[PDB]
Amino acid sequence: GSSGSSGDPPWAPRSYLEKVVAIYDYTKDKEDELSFQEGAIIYVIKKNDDGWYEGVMNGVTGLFPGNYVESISGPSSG
Repeated sequence: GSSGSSGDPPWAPRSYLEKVVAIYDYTKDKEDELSFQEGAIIYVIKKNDDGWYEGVMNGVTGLFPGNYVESISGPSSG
């Protein structure tokens, strides 16, 4: 529970690791993966060994490659 503005949707997880916003179009192949478009806030919750983190999007969860996304919240100044 951070300190500030608390505006999150019901389909979004109350708790998560960090926040990310898709920058490129990524069409999932199987339900296992996640499909999103350039401009989707994916709440990262898990991060596999390789570039693959698990997050919830529009209620639908799925694994996506940590390449078509860009970190906007974290220790990285950007």
